[PDB]
Amino acid sequence: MEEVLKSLKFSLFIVCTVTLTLFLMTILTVTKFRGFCFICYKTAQRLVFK
Repeated sequence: MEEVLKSLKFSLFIVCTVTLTLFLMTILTVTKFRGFCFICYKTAQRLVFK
């Protein structure tokens, strides 16, 4: 954690660039969500083992 704390100094600039990444990674999840919506409970059911 110590290192990272100091890395923020330079990493700061990266943020501005990572900004777009958030939106990009979002569009990819938006689609997958369509199927994940089912697998979520579909898999949880067996996981609970009623």
